[PDB]
Amino acid sequence: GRMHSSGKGISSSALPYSRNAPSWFKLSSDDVVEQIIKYARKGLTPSQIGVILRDAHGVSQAKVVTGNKILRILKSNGLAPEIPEDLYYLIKKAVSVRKHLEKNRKDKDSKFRLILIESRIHRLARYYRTVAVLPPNWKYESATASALVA
Amino acid sequence: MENDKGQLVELYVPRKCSATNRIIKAKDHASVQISIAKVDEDGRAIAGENITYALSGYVRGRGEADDSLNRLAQQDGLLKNVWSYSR
Amino acid sequence: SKILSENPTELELKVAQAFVDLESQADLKAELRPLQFKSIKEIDVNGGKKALAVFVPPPSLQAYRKVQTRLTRELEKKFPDRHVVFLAERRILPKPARKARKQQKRPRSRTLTAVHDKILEDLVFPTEIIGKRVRYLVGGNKIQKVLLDSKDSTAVDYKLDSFQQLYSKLTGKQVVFEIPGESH
Amino acid sequence: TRTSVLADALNAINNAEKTGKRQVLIRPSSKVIIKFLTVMQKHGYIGEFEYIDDHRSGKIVVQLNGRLNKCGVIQPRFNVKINDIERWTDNLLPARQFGYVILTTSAGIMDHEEARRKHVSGKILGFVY
Amino acid sequence: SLPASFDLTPEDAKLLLAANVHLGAKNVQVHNKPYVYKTRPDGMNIINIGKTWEKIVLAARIIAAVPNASDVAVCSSRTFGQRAVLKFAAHTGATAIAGRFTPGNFTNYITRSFKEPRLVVVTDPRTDAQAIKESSYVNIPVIALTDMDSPSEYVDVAIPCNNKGKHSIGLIWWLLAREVLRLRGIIPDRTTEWSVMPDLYFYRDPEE
Amino acid sequence: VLVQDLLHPSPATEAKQHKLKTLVQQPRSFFMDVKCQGCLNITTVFSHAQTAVTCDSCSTVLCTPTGGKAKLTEGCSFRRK
RNA sequence: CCGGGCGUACUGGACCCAGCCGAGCCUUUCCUUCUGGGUAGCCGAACCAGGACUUUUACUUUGAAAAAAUUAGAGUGUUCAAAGCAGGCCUUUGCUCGAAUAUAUUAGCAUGGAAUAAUAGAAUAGGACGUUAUGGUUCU
Ligand SMILES: [Mg+2]
Ligand SMILES: [Mg+2]
Ligand SMILES: [Mg+2]
Ligand SMILES: [Mg+2]
Ligand SMILES: [Mg+2]
Ligand SMILES: [Mg+2]
Ligand SMILES: [Mg+2]
Ligand SMILES: [Mg+2]
Ligand SMILES: [Zn+2]
Repeated sequence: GRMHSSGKGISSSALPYSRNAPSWFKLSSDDVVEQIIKYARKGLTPSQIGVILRDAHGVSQAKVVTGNKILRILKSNGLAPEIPEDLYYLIKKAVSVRKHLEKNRKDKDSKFRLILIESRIHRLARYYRTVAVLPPNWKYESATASALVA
Repeated sequence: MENDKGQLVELYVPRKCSATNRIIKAKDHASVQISIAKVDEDGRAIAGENITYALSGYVRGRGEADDSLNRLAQQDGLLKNVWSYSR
Repeated sequence: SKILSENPTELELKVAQAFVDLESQADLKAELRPLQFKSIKEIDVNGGKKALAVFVPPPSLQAYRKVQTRLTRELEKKFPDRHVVFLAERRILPKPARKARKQQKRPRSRTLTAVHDKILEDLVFPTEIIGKRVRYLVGGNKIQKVLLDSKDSTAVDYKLDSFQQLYSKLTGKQVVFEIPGESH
Repeated sequence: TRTSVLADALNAINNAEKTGKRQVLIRPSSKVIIKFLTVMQKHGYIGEFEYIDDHRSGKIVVQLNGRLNKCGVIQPRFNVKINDIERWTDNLLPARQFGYVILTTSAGIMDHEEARRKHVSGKILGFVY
Repeated sequence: SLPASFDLTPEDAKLLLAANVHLGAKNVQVHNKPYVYKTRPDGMNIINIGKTWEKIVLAARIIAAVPNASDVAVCSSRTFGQRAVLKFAAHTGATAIAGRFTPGNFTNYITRSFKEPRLVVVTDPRTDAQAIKESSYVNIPVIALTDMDSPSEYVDVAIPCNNKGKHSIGLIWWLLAREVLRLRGIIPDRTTEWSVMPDLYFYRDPEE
Repeated sequence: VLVQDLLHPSPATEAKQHKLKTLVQQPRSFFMDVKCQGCLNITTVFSHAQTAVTCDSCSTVLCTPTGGKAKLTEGCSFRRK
């Protein structure tokens, strides 16, 4: 495991066997959707909306209640971001490292980490082009990356 | 093993382990044959009348012979609630 | 008018006659006007009882689920020695052959595996399934085991045997229902 | 990564049978694994086995009775013509009178003796004896 | 199965706990895990003496199956068990091996005390490792009094008990002798009090 | 141990296992109904909450995220749902 | 199961135990068709022969094809044999078994099957059916 490390950690979530909403859950499939859109306009990514839902609203899974996954609901309401969230945070981290590197030119460790992040961007961007999430001519440019995320 | 006419051309049909069903070889000197006496309703051991189990030398070497007898004897009624299937 | 089928049988009319009688008490009346069903399949189970299967349009299933716990109890009173279950009439689409002409991609809800799992879920409605196991016996036959939650167990705990034969009638396979966490 | 779940399943069975255990847990499950186990069960090399549904690939618990000498996969699943089945049984099986080479044919998964009976051939899948 | 007269009586249970038989070693091996009932908060492991009793009854039934009583060999390298095995041999007719076990007694057929027992009974697998090792060379089954740290290799019948107790060793040996004679019919029934006292079979220091 | 019931593990030993190493993996977390001391308003809070949840009535932090389970503030009582 | 020297092949006779290789029909499961035969029974599949469509493979069965010589192999007293494709009959104004059969194998061709491994499909619906659904725009 760990594509870009020697780690073998297994920590992750373990979904319950039950695919139905808990008996104590009382919100409707609608009230969750308006809650998601309300939070989506505040700028939260699908990961953060799901964290807030279970943390403060008791929504264990948006799928077991609404019937669709969170990103599927946003894309159905024209609220899907242009760049996928995970690709956005990889590019944003690469932007931060590249900005740090120009002021710290002897930081050869940051140069090594930057190659890993950018290699991770290209593998993910290439995948998104085959599934037609990104345009076939979409290419990640290091020079113009700051425009996309900043 | 027998031929076409049905005669048992096999010599030495070997014994098999009671725990693992492995064949106990002719020179497996770690293998034993447990003989356990039958007890009548008076609490007396019945002379020359036994329950017999065989263990291969492999099972005994790993130290699992004791736990295998606990299981085998409990299924035959020689023991009660000493070996548990679920751990 | 309650029956969504042309030429209903006498049993369907009697059941719909009950359906036009449970709204008399206003605690459950605001919801029995739209309720309809397609068929009433009935089979004989051992012990002198008879299994009554009410078939419901799948889109109408979630409306029945809101009052099904109550509605069955009075329907079991009106028809004695009857075990009442509510099933949705899901459609099974056959697996396309290699030479078969291309059709629209078959949704998973229309697959035979999903439908048998779905009717296996509608059978035990008040309880929820917490685990399923399939035994493969040396004889060649295969037996399913479904484990049910102890919550709301009293609604089904005296039946289950009706479900096993009813499931066998519908699919031809063997299933055994067990509630591992009872008080016992 | 995990490239052959059948190889993982048979390796676990072999390790449990060689160590004298009468049961083994297999993860993940698949159709090929279940149909491979059914052939082993049909010839008496294993006992009853149980499938556990976890809303995932699944798990299997197999009961071993000590009659199994070795089961294994052939990776890759080579194409086998009918005239090549004889050569494969010579290399993989201990004798001409027992043991089975498992094939996947368009008529289904079956042992090499059944494949000759119905005159079908496919890709080799494994063996058991 | 077994008549209820063979169940663990309260009298024997009182003896086992007063002799500290139930005290098993701090660290338990994986093979002795089923015999542990619960770990005592100091660290000692409590032996399920109900399981201990049944193994004793099972062990005595194997001993009773040996035709020649002298063919049963009872062994003890610990000083705490030397008196027990010598008295066991006297009462049952078995062959006692107290103290040092000469290596080659089972394999070397020109040694002085070269024996061919049909069964070997061991006080402790750790301090009697030599006696157990040779039994695995000439197809001799082994019954062993095992603590929670005692090894279980080449041991067929394990009696879970405290191997490191002065009274534990003597009591277990006394119980086997009584049961073997009960099955043989020497003791008329399972309720008659035995003449021999568990104080006999106990090791005595040179002081007295 | 050569023979063992893998299909019916002891529930005591089954609970000591890692959450991914059970027969069917199951989360050990749960959701709670939190009563702040100041007022009485049902607020569903995840046991391992990563957010400083505040009740709607008064903007007071109910819990602080930690490495594992969220830590409830003083005067806050929880009941598992 | 009368076997008319284990013999036991032959074969009247299985009455088929089970097992094995099949084929359909029913279970929510049908080449959407089109044109007749042709119409028989309802209130075009009732089987053919002449048309219209078709997700792409890999794989595997069977068939045709892969020249003869060579190889394996059936027959045949070249005096045996290596070989050869001869030869055999009561002795012939002639009669007459033959000169087999297997193997080829990647590529190509036709074919049965659909496990295994890919592939395509209904997502801003520009999606599917209306067999005789209602119009409109073009085109043959
Ligand atoms: Mg890992
Ligand atoms: Mg890598
Ligand atoms: Mg993850
Ligand atoms: Mg009313
Ligand atoms: Mg069998
Ligand atoms: Mg070879
Ligand atoms: Mg063979
Ligand atoms: Mg075999
Ligand atoms: Zn508050």
